[PDB]
Amino acid sequence: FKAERLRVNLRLVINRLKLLEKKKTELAQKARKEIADYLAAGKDERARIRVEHIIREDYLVEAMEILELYCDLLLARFGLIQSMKELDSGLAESVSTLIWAAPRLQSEVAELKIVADQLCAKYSKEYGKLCRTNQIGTVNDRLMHKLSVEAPPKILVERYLIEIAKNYNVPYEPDSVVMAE
Amino acid sequence: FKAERLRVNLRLVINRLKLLEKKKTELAQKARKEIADYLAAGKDERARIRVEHIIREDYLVEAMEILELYCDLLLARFGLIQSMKELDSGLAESVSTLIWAAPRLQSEVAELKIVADQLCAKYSKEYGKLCRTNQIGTVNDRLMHKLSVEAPPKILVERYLIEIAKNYNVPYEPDSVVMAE
Repeated sequence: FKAERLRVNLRLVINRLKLLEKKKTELAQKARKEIADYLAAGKDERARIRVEHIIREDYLVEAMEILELYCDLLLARFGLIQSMKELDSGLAESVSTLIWAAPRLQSEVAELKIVADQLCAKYSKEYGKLCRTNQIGTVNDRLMHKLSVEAPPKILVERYLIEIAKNYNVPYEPDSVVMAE
Repeated sequence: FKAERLRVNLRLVINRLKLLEKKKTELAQKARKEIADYLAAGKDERARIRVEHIIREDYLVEAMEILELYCDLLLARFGLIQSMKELDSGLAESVSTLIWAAPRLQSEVAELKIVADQLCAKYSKEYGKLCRTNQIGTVNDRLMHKLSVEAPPKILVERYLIEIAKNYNVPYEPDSVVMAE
């Protein structure tokens, strides 16, 4: 385990997350316009897939915001990392989430895997790849939900479509079966 | 939706309606003289068509007067448009009629279509081209009658011919079938 390596990788992860959330917000605007165009036509069951894409990306942007927050938290309390040998309570959440989410966002942010390494190679109490996955039952549940790979609720998709239609001056008749239940 | 655009288009519509009603009154005088000349001869069933033209134009001039009134009303209560988000009762009639009559008089007055746009793009409660046509059941009935595209009543045509003949010193024998029923 190297400390300065972890510091540099944390700063890089922060910068990368900033860039990614910016450009993802922009792409989300453009793809929302695309969904509005799709709704202009009679194609409806396809706009639901497109808006699934959109809300997945939005969950992802929120999760990246949370991860940037946690990385900056670790970077603000780095000396408290170097001094102690076991992490305190103030850093349990950050370390846990940054180790749990690394394989999730490993493709988007590469440096995050190095951060996970330095945070797994520094600890031995329930640590190590195997024990690091075993002791991952203390991560932020909200971030787990944002990065949860699951079909979003249908009613949520209908609400997303209703709002986009209402904004882009396009008519849309929600599926009452899901819109009312 | 742009406010100053709506203001300017309303002023332009007012001016255009003034010019149009003036010149239409003049043309109506001249065409009434033409109908008198037609009645001087034995041609009668043709003077009825000409006077149909005339009374259509007169309905149109009255409708343009009403529309000028409503545009000026909106222009006098423009701040009340900008402040609220939903139109009040004092402006329901003006907005409704100016949205309903725009496609009717779109050829005569072009700016009226822009006014209709700004008044449809500002509202969402039963608004939008489709919902704007659906919620058009609150317009001034009188203006609807003036701009009603229908064969005028025959007795009314006979009365118009009787008056024109009596004024231009020409004999005319009304159709008793319609003149008495």
